[PDB]
Amino acid sequence: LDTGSQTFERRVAAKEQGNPEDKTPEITIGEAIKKAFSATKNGELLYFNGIPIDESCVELIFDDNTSEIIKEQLKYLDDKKIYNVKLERGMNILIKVPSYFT
Amino acid sequence: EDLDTDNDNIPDAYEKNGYTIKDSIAVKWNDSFAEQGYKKYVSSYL
Ligand SMILES: [Ca+2]
Repeated sequence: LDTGSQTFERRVAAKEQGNPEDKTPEITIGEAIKKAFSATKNGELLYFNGIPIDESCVELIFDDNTSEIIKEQLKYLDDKKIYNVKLERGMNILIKVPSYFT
Repeated sequence: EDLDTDNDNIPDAYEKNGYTIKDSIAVKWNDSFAEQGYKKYVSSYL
């Protein structure tokens, strides 16, 4: 998470796919962003200290592989939000908070 | 009881015939859970 003046880096445990004996619980990208940064939940949106870090209020950056995974899983999903993909063990999500926002 | 010659928590008849690991316990290989993702290993029982 890059708020602009300070950066916060986190690792969140994700499950390995081709494995029956990997019982690491499943969470979405929104729940993982909420946990990793202890963000507050205002009704429906996700707030950092005093900044909105929801999917719309920030610019999301990924590498090629994470973007491809997120896209091909947005196809097979309804209610299409990036914060609903399921955090597949090797993602490189980079939230960037904008300078000015309305 | 099942025999374990090399003392590594896998019975002798499992290491020579086929086994897999379920819930951190070695179980005999039944062929029907190859589509649950479970792989079948063999190793030296000595
Ligand atoms: Ca043994």
